[PDB]
Amino acid sequence: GSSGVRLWATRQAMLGQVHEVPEGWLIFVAEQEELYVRVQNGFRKVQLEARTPLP
Amino acid sequence: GSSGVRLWATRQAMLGQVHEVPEGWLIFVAEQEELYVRVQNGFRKVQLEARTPLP
Amino acid sequence: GSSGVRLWATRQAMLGQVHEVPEGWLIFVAEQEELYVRVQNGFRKVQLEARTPLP
Repeated sequence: GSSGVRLWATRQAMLGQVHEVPEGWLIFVAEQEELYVRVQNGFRKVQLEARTPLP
Repeated sequence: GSSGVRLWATRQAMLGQVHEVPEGWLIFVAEQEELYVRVQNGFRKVQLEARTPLP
Repeated sequence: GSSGVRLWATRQAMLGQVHEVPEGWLIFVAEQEELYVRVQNGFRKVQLEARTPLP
C-alpha cells in the first residue's frame, strides 16, 4: 500500500474532487491552510496549531 | 531526506510491519481511519477531527 | 497538484531550509519527533499524541 499528498488552491476544487483521491491520501487546501486525510467514506481534517513565521 | 505515506487495511498488518517503515513515514490504517507518523522509537498518532461526509 | 514529506535530523536544518520546501509539504524533524506542514507563509505544526512503543 502507498499514497501521497494532493495539493489544492481553494476549498472549491478539493470539494468537487475529493471524490477521486483514494483512501489514505492527505489533502492540502493551500489557500485555507487545511490538511485533511481521505478516509473510508469522506474526509477527516487533521489538527494543526496556528502558523509559525517563515522569514 | 524524503518519505511518504504507507497504506494499510487493518491495525493488524501495520502492527507487525511498523517495524520496517523508516522514520518520518506517515502510517494509514484505513479500516480504523487512523493516521500516525513513524517516530524515533515507535509511532506517534496524529490527531484528526470526526469525519466529514463525501457525497 | 502534488507534494510529499521531507525528512530532517534536527530543528536546525529544517529552520534554514523551510525556505525552499514549497506549500503543502509535510516537514519531519525526526530528532524532535515533530511533524509540521508547510503553509502559505510559514509552517503550521500538526498535533500528535505521545509515542506508542514499537517492539
